[PDB]
Amino acid sequence: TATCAMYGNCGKKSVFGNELPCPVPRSFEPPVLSDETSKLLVEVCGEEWKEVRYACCTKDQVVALRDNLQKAQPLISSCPACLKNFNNLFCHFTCAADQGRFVNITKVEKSKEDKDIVAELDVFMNSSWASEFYDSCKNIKFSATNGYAMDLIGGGAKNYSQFLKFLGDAKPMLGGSPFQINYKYDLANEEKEWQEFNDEVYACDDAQYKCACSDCQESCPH
Ligand SMILES: *[C@@H]1O[C@H](CO)[C@@H](O[C@@H]2O[C@H](CO)[C@@H](O[C@@H]3O[C@H](CO[C@H]4O[C@H](CO[C@H]5O[C@H](CO)[C@@H](O)[C@H](O)[C@@H]5O)[C@@H](O)[C@H](O[C@H]5O[C@H](CO)[C@@H](O)[C@H](O)[C@@H]5O)[C@@H]4O)[C@@H](O)[C@H](O[C@H]4O[C@H](CO)[C@@H](O)[C@H](O)[C@@H]4O[C@H]4O[C@H](CO)[C@@H](O)[C@H](O)[C@@H]4O[C@H]4O[C@H](CO)[C@@H](O)[C@H](O)[C@@H]4O)[C@@H]3O)[C@H](O)[C@H]2NC(C)=O)[C@H](O)[C@H]1NC(C)=O
Ligand SMILES: *[C@@H]1O[C@H](CO)[C@@H](O[C@@H]2O[C@H](CO)[C@@H](O[C@@H]3O[C@H](CO[C@H]4O[C@H](CO[C@H]5O[C@H](CO)[C@@H](O)[C@H](O)[C@@H]5O)[C@@H](O)[C@H](O[C@H]5O[C@H](CO)[C@@H](O)[C@H](O)[C@@H]5O[C@H]5O[C@H](CO)[C@@H](O)[C@H](O)[C@@H]5O)[C@@H]4O)[C@@H](O)[C@H](O)[C@@H]3O)[C@H](O)[C@H]2NC(C)=O)[C@H](O)[C@H]1NC(C)=O
Ligand SMILES: *[C@@H]1O[C@H](CO)[C@@H](O[C@@H]2O[C@H](CO)[C@@H](O[C@@H]3O[C@H](CO[C@H]4O[C@H](CO)[C@@H](O)[C@H](O)[C@@H]4O)[C@@H](O)[C@H](O)[C@@H]3O)[C@H](O)[C@H]2NC(C)=O)[C@H](O)[C@H]1NC(C)=O
Ligand SMILES: CC(C)CCC[C@@H](C)[C@H]1CC[C@H]2[C@@H]3CC=C4C[C@@H](O)CC[C@]4(C)[C@H]3CC[C@]12C
Ligand SMILES: [Zn+2]
Ligand SMILES: [Zn+2]
Ligand SMILES: [Zn+2]
Ligand SMILES: [Zn+2]
Repeated sequence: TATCAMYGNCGKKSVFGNELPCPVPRSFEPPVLSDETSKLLVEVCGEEWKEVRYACCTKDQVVALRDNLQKAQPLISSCPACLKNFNNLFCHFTCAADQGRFVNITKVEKSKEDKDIVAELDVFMNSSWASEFYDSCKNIKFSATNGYAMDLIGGGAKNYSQFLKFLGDAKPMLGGSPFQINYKYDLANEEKEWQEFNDEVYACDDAQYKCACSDCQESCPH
C-alpha cells in the first residue's frame, strides 16, 4: 500500500532532546491508522485526511507535528493561503502515504535506546511549488510591531530556497527541525523510483484563502 521513508520513533539522542524517527525500508508497509490517530490527524492537517487509512506516521509523530505547527501558526495565521500551504507541506512530509518516494534518508545515528534514528535526510521539492509557497508568505506583516513575518519563520529569506533552508536546517534548541532536512530541486527525470513533492498550492490572492492587502500584494487594488 504505502511506502515510507520513516515510521515511528526509535529513542532520543540526548537526555534532554526529543525522540527521533526510525528509518524503514522501502518494502515496509505501515499498519492501518487507529481511530485515535485518524481523528487527531484530521484536527491538525485538515479534512483532506478523513479517508486516509494507511499513513507514514504514528500518534506520537502527529502530536510532535501539532506542537511545532502551533508555535509557528500565530505568525502566519492572518494569511490563510500561507497557513494552508505551510501546514500542507509538513503534513505530507510526516504522514503522506507516498513519503518514501520524496523523502530520502541520507544519514543516521544511534539513539540512547541503541537504535537507528534519522540524522539527515533529503526532500525532493518541486521548484514551482516551493516558489508559489514562498510567494504566499513573503509579505505577511506582523501586526503592532510593524515587522515582517518572513523575518521569523524564514529568517529574512529573500527567495524560496532560502525559505526552505531556514525551515529544514537543524534547530532543535530553537523550536525548529530536530535533524537536518535538505530540500533538493535537482531530482533527475530518469529517477522513476523517486518523485518530487508536489501538491495544490494557494496564492495569497486566491478566492478561498484571500489575505489582506497589508499582507498580500496581489490582493491590493490599483
Ligand atoms: C536564493 O538566494 C541565495 C542567496 O544569494 C542563493 O544562494 C547562493 O547561490 C549562489 C549561486 O548558486 C551560490 O554561489 C556559489 O557559491 C559557491 C561557494 O559558496 C561559498 O561562498 C558563498 C559566499 O559567501 C558569502 O556569504 C557567506 C555566508 O553565506 C559568508 O560567510 C562569506 O564571507 C561571503 O560573504 C557562501 O554563501 C557559501 O556558503 C556555503 O554554505 C551555505 C550554508 O549551507 C550554503 O547555503 C551555500 O550554498 C554554500 O554552499 C560558500 O561559503 C561557489 O563555489 C560557486 O561558484 C562555483 O560555481 C559557479 C557556477 O558554475 C562558477 O561560476 C564558479 O567558478 C564556481 O566554480 C568553481 O568552484 C567550484 C567549487 O569549488 C568548483 O566545483 C568548480 O569546478 C569551479 O572551480 C574551478 O574554477 C575556480 C575558479 O572559479 C578555480 O579556482 C578552481 O581551481 C577550478 O578550476 C557559487 O558562486 C551561493 O553559495 C549561495 N549562497 C547561499 C548562502 O546559499 C540562492 O541561489 C538563491 N536561490 C534562488 C532559487 O534564487
Ligand atoms: C538517496 O540517499 C542515498 C544515501 O542513503 C544515496 O545513495 C548514495 O548514492 C551515491 C550516488 O548517487 C553513491 O555514491 C556512489 O558510491 C559508489 C560506491 O562507492 C564505494 O566505492 C568507491 C569506489 O570503489 C570502487 O572499487 C571498489 C573496489 O573494487 C568497489 O568495492 C566499489 O564498489 C567501487 O566499484 C569508493 O570511492 C567509495 O568510498 C567513499 O568515497 C566515495 C566518493 O567520494 C563516496 O561515495 C563515499 O564517501 C564513500 O564512502 C563510503 O564508504 C565509507 C567507508 O569506506 C563509509 O563512510 C560509507 O560506507 C560510504 O558509503 C565507496 O567505498 C561509488 O563507486 C560511486 O562512484 C559513487 O560515489 C553512494 O554510495 C550511495 N550511498 C549508499 C548506497 O549508501 C542515493 O543516491 C540518494 N538518492 C537520490 C535519488 O538522491
Ligand atoms: C513541478 O510542478 C509543475 C507545476 O505543477 C509541473 O508542471 C506541470 O506538468 C504537467 C505534466 O507535464 C503539465 O500538464 C500537461 O500540460 C500540457 C499542456 O498542453 C496544453 O495544450 C494541450 C493541447 O490542446 C491541452 O490538451 C492541454 O490541456 C494544455 O492546455 C499537456 O499537453 C499535457 O497533456 C499535460 O496536461 C502541467 O501543465 C504543468 N503545470 C505547470 C507547468 O504549471 C511539473 O510537472 C512538476 N515537475 C516535477 C518533476 O514534479
Ligand atoms: C524555525 C522554526 C520556526 C521552524 C518552522 C517550521 C516547523 C513548523 C517545522 C520545521 C521542521 C519540522 C519537523 C520536521 C520533522 C519532524 C519529525 C516527525 O516525525 C514529526 C514532525 C517533525 C518534528 C516536524 C515538526 C514541524 C517542524 C519543526
Ligand atoms: Zn468516500
Ligand atoms: Zn495536501
Ligand atoms: Zn524540480
Ligand atoms: Zn548536509
